[PDB]
Amino acid sequence: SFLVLPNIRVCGATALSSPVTVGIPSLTAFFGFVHAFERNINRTTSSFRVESFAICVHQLHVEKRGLTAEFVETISAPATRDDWQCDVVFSLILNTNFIDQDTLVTSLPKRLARGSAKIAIDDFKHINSFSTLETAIESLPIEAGRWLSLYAQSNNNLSDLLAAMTEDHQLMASCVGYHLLEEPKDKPNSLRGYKHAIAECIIGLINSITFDPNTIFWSLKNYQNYLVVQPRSI
Amino acid sequence: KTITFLPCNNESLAAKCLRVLHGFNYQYETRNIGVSFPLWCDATVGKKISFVSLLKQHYFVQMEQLQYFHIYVSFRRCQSIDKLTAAGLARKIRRLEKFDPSSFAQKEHTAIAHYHSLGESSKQTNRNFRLNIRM
Amino acid sequence: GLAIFEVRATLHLPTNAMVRPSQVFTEKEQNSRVFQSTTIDGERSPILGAFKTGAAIATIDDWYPEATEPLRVGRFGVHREDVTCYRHPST
RNA sequence: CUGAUAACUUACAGGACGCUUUGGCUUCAUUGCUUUUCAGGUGAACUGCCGAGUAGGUAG
Repeated sequence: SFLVLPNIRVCGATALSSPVTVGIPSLTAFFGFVHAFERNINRTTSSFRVESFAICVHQLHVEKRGLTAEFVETISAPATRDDWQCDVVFSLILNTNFIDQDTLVTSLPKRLARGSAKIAIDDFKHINSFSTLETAIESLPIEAGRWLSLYAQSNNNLSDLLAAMTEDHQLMASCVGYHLLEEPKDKPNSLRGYKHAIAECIIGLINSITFDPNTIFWSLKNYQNYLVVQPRSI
Repeated sequence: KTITFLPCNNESLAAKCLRVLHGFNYQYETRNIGVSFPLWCDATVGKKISFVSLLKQHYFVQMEQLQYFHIYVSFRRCQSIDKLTAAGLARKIRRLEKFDPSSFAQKEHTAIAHYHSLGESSKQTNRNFRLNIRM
Repeated sequence: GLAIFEVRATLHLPTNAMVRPSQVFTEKEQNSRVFQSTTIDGERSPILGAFKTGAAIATIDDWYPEATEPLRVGRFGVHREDVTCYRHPST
């Protein structure tokens, strides 16, 4: 069982994946897009439970579009910040636990890191579910792309990062997970009534595969100290 | 009526239908009824034969009992095409003697436009000919 | 409820005429007018932004106390033509 | 359940004036393409009449 979500054209995303890197959005944001799609189907079919996912990126285009904030209370605008935005077009393949077209469309989450995520109506035909990996990757259109595996080789430093960047220019650092500063406790106000901790961004290098499967499929691992969206092989 | 052939050769089967139309016209001495083929295509005469102005003759009744039968434009015989064969060129010179025969010469280049001969024979003699029929 | 619309326009301009896309907002440390853009096929192309488009659908507010022209819907609904605030909290 | 939730960057504009690239020039000697080769379906759509007829008509 494999489910195919093709052509998720996102208009205005954050290129700020970290307080450090500007480029493709943090892989935790791609995980939030998948897990909110997992959580919307559980209203109707409550046993769905996505295990992993695979990302096929076309067409980044990172730009310095601005962001006009609204007026705040003595009424003026707040302080201004340079804004980096990007326009990701990608096909998402998810490994389902085990569905109508009307259920798959209305359960799509409508944001991917602050950006309007949409599928065209003429691409609603290509939301079919497949049982093998070969038939799913032959099914999707927009053939040129990358498949986004993690680069696992000894980057303990920015000089270790930039040494990998100058060898292959398209190597695309981003935010991969979160690193806790303190163990989660009970706070008087936390977003939706859970334990709150204070974390920091983890930067990893992101490869690309011509296309074996465990290098591609990303999933969220939970450790006591930190949380990272890893591929299944690593 | 139109007789449509459904079993083959449309050449040597439409020529048999005209021989029955031939022998009918000397029993009764009538020349009114004519013949035409709606499907007169280039490849073949066709599978359709119609008479305008025969089905009570012994040929059409016995052929009806088997599985195969059903029971503006002008179709005329061109006997100038019978003269274009080299046996007919020698028939033409024998009349003109009855005189240098070496003064004659062949055409060496002739073009013929869609002659559609149906093969038949004579019963008065034992002799064969063709039905070179055009539009 | 979902309700997708796909809108497509067809503008017949004069010969060789101007188009006016949206333009960027950046901090200052020579180019005085920089357009917002995407990549369509293999080329750059002017766009008219997603927040700019949503502000045009939401120009509804003609119920402020001296209403002539409809304003963009928001808190203490501001006018950016004349730098004022209709629906100021003193009202 | 996404460094979450919300987000209009706008207005105006004349790059212009002037301009000699030129002089000179040897591509040239030699040369064997050869040997051998079945296009066949022609039993047949004939024999008379008319006409001054290599024209043109018709009989079985």
